[PDB]
Amino acid sequence: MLVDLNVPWPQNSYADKVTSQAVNNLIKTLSTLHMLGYTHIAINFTVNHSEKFPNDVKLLNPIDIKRRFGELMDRTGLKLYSRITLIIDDPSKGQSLSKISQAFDIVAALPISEKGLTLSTTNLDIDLLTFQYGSRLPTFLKHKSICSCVNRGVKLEIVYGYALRDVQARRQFVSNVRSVIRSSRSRGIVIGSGAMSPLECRNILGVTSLIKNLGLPSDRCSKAMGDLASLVLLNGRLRNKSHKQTIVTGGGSGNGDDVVNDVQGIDDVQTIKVVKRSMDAEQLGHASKRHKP
Amino acid sequence: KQLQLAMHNSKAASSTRIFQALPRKLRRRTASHNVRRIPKRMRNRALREMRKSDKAHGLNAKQLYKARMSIKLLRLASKSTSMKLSMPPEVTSSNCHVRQKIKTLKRMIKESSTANPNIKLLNNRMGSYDCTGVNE
Amino acid sequence: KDQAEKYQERSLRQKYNLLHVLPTLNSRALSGLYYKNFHNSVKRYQIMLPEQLKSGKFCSHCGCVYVPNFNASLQLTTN
Amino acid sequence: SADKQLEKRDYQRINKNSKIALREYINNCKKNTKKCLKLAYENKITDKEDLLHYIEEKHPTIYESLPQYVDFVPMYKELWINYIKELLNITKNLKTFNGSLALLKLSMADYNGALLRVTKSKNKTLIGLQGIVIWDSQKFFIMIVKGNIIDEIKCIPKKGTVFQFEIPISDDDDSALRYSILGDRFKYRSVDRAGRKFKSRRCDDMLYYIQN
RNA sequence: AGUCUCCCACCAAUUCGUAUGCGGAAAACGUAAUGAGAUUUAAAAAUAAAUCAACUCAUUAAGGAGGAUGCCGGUAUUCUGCUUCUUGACCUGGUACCUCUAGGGUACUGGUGUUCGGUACUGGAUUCCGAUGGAAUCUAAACCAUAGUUAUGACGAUUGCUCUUUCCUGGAUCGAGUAACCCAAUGGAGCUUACUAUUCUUGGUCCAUGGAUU
Repeated sequence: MLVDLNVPWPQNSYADKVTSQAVNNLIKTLSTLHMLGYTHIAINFTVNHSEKFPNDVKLLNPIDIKRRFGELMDRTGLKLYSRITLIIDDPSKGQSLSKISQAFDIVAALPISEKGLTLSTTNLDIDLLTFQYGSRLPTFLKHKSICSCVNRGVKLEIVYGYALRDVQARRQFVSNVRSVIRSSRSRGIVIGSGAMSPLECRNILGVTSLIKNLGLPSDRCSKAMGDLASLVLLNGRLRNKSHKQTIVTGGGSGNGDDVVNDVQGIDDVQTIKVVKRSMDAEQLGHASKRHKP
Repeated sequence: KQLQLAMHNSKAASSTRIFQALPRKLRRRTASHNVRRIPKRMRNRALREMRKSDKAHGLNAKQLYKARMSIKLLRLASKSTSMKLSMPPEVTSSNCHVRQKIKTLKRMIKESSTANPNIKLLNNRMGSYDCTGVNE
Repeated sequence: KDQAEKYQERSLRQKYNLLHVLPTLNSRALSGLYYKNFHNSVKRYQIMLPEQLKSGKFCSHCGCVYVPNFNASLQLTTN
Repeated sequence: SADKQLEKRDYQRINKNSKIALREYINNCKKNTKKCLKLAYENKITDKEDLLHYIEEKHPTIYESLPQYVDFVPMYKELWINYIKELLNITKNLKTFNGSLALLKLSMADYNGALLRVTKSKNKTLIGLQGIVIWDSQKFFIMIVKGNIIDEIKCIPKKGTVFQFEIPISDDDDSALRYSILGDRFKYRSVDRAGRKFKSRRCDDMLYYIQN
């Protein structure tokens, strides 16, 4: 496939509401990304761990994909997922990842301290680990504590939206990216695009050009926003649709029928799938020995 | 433990001398700190030997080897420290003094086969002699 | 999640199921598998052995060295 | 003074006889089917009815050693769907349903009376098989399969395979619920109430599930 | 590569004097045969748990002779004898003895009453004594690798190998790859882990599944 894992939802925190112009800009850039050839699109959210989440569990995500972007999915046939990223600065601050991981589909944490880096690599349920590439990374990246979290269900993300914004941030971007590929041995990495407008978007032939210049080869950079991000989506989606990756609430055969490929068919409010009873006990047990589909 | 004696000793040298690290052909690495471990086949035989309870009166055909090796097993498992068999087997909780000293060593081996000829012991207390074959 | 003692109904229902499979289609010498599953599921519950001194102790069960749940009228696999 | 803590010397013997009877039963059924099918090539009997008479009248001794799929149907499957149907409190009006809780119960349930079908796998010579399980081992599913003229006993591996099963709901337009079980993370399940060293693992070997 | 074992001074005997299925100086070492078990157990988590494989455990001295099962005096198999030998547990009570200085040591004989032993050597230079011996002074070393100290670089020209476009360990053509896991720090023998997803390669097995044979 072709997948983009980051499109910033315009909002500071749970404090202020969103103006309509930002939403129209989001629609325009979403249509542009579709025009470039992207099938599955994420939508990020940036909150800090040191702030209260609302008590009422229903309002833990205001994206509301099913009824904000219905017509765009009708025409373009796009698939939209929600996502959350949490700022981690100091542990022993409460607000565990129990309920916030319930409403969302992907949970990620970016650390900005030594304690944050220690906490967010061995003893968390996250699936994406990201840094802030427009500043100074908190620690020299140890060669052992990063390669020993890839073997769990965690991956690293590179956002190139910082390489097209200003002049001073480019140096930090280059240095931090070189450090990350050097320390992580370049095994599990995915690429997003924090574009704030249609001008900043790039296609598959114009995202590999930048990254190939910072050390990463071409085939790996193609696999970056390929099946790897699909596996990230799979881990994100197998957390509220199954117990321990053993009993999913999914559907049957036929192309585009999975737990990630099917978004409209599954009633997420009740997590059930009512389907036509077309397969019974008194029918021949083979593919072609029975002919009726 | 007073450094005054250390200063007095170094008075037979310079003020602050410097010593080199060892040449690399004279270095060794530290082994383990716990006592050695016995093979299991030497443990089972000794355990079953001590747990056992106690027609010219010799009657020892092929049993001489059994006795002469049970003696060694008893001595080993009564002497070595690495022998950690179980809680009951001890030197006195089981008859080790009585066995192989007034039961096996003399009553059994000595009274079956008389010592063979050539009792010429040696002229040494270390086995040392000649092994030459004239014309063979 | 499971409540404090709402799980009792589930435990008794699963017990009922693994008990019912023995008096159904018991003409096959392979009911031993289901017997073994039942006993593994009855120890795993740490429950006191089910109403013993009545059945399951060398009578009305395990007619030979297998468990065919031997029927009334002295029916047996006779191996 | 009535536990008889040493009655457990038959459980060992029962467990030893079970695993030697099952192998012979499976081999007997497989050999019987393989021998019986080769008689239809020299003759013209192609239907599930007349073959029964022909075998029971020309080779009658081995007739009583065939699966007869229908014998497993009448209440061993169709009358044990009610088991799960009552284990989850499933009725006509399902607005009182609780997802992620039925997902908990089904993870600790018994899958001997049930109907299974393969949807996706890493072996594309196995798609579409539908059967009734009899014994679910640790490394296999063993099930009975209805053929065109003769039944078979099929053992299919769990590693690299996805199954589904349906559950009838009520008498309203004959709808149902649909669930799917994976095959690579099934041995690490809790059989009953336990909780068992649930570690964390990668997912790079579960690619075929979303490959298309 | 590692939170792991063993060796890199000697012992005729307070030092593993340990003939123990076979190999080995030794090993948290290898391998053969028979047989049996898995929280109901010698034991693992609440390796295996239809068969074969895998995990763990129990038993089994070499040589040579004799008789027989099988096949042409023989070999594989099976039961019965023989030979291999340094007065050796620790503690302790008695008698006799000793070239040992009232105490020590040695012979014969009674009593169930987790690391600890001895012996030993620095490199180099100068000097002194009627000597294959003895004595004194000064100075720092013992620094040593067909990768050797956190170096193993920047590029070109041919030939192999795998796949493949057209052909005639077969030959000529068209076009792509030569990877992944990773890196010495005093050396060696072991073991334990990580890898090769039409993304470098080679060989097998399946009482696994689908088709053709028949």
